[PDB]
Amino acid sequence: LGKKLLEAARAGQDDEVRILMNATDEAGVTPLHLAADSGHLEIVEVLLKTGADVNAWDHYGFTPLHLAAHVGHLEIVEVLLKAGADVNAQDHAGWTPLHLAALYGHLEIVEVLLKHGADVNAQDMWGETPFDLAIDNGNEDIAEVLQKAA
Amino acid sequence: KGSLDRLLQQDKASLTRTLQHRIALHVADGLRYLHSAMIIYRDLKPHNVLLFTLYPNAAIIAKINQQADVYSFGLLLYDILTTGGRELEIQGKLPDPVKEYGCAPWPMVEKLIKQCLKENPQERPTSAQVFDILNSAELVCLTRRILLPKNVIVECMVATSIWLGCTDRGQLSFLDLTEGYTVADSRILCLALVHLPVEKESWIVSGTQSGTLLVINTEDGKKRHTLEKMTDSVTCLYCLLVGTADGKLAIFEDKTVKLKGAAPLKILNIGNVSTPLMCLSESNVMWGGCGTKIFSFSNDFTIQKLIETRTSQLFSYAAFSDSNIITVVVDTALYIAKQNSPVVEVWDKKTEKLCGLIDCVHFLREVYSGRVKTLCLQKNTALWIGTGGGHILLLDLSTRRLIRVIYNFCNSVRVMMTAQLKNVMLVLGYSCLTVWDINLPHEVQNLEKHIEVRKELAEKM
Repeated sequence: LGKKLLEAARAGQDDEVRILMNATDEAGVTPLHLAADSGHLEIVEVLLKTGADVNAWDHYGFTPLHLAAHVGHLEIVEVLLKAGADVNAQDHAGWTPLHLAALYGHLEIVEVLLKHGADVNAQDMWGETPFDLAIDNGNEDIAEVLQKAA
Repeated sequence: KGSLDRLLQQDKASLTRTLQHRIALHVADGLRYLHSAMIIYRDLKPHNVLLFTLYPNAAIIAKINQQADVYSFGLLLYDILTTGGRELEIQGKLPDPVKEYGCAPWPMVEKLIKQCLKENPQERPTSAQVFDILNSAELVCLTRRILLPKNVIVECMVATSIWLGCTDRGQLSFLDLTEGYTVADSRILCLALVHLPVEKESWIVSGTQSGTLLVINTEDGKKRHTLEKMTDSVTCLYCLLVGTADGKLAIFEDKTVKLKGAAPLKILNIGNVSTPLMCLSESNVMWGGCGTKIFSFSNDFTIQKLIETRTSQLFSYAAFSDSNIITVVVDTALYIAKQNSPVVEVWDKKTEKLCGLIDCVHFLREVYSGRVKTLCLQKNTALWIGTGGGHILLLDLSTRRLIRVIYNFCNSVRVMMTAQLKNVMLVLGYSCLTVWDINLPHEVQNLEKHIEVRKELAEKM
């Protein structure tokens, strides 16, 4: 049932879809969460229309924008802010999707979220901004656009 | 069998640390009872402890204004930690225990004395709170705790005096455990020691982002030489092995380090630039991982098995699984920690397939980031797990059950490994360095069992 759906979303159900008639797990993984890791596109076009929660964070604390900036994607983010996902949701370590984007050198993603109303003064308990995450990993290209939009 | 004057007078040797934290725990378990049923003492002294029979693993070892009693108990604890000391009594200006009396360092008691010795009879901790803080393994063992100045962040360290590897110019800091701490264009990412007992000299070698390996000795930093590995950022040294960022690994003969710019015995390549080799562990068969895949050595320095750990992504998050290996520790099962991953997996060295998972955040949420940083394996059966936040995890390989979530007094933890200083831990995190006794989990279990037994006995009486 729910376990099968959340495990298959990682592999990709494609055809199987879901009950033409948002269960969680002991690990807290929702179908959108498990789906945005593998980075499929049918997932958020056949499950968002059903009504799957745009923001259903995990025990780690992971909105499906943190995952989309984690794995590295364009279409998933472009789609998930169409529904209006919180661009300023915070991880349990205080990571915003922009933070994870600057952590993995995705210029496209920081450009996308910044035009959608993403902040640059987001904070964690370590007191690090996405500019700091970008420079620390050596991706000064993202830090350039962050400073330009600062 | 005696009173708490003779052993403080003559029997100084038998006053072991675990016995030292058995009297005060037992005294504060009587002072708490006294203040519970509205009594006062005003003469709490070592002369009124009168131990029964002194040896650590004992059910009972010693037993006897309201807030003026806590000051006397703090004085007693000071005279317990300092095995000696015979207007200054109520002064609040006594010397620090290890500063003048020369006792063995022991934090969380050297601080408890200060907390209970304040010259204000309104905010010194109540006896219940003082016993509550006193009974804790983090207090009992915690061999040392060294602190480092601001903006001296570090990410690599090695035992021997402890070498610390730290701006955009690589500088290393020699730390001695005294305690006065003290050379490349690129910062030193990883660092390790090699030993040559034949020539009674030890060469300490550090890896740099520019790849300029350094050869210096521990007795003096004058005789310096370099190797010629280069070609990437050295990410792991082990004793000599080198793990770069392109997956290449360079074995080195023990006696080649003295020669300037010595070539590796044989350059071994694993993968590409996107796959860095950053972990090497001792089992005589080496083990290690690069990018997302594990391998194995032999006696002739050739890969024998090569398992793909990308297949772990069928479980947990792909964002965690599709990451580089940080560290590997090889017991009968294989433990590898992924980059920025709060999930540690268990790999079977025989069937070459996954056999278990360890969820660090699942243990952490019962007591702050959860993302694993380092792994440490201790002797027969005790597993030490780091965490991105300020945390330390203890596991029991017999059943993979949590022992005690030790909370490091720092924002984060970076690197830890075993040491032989008496065997000790070396936990480092943002920057503070904490030294723990190897027997921490068995000590937790023993103290919990002894406290349960004593509580049962007290309930009986």
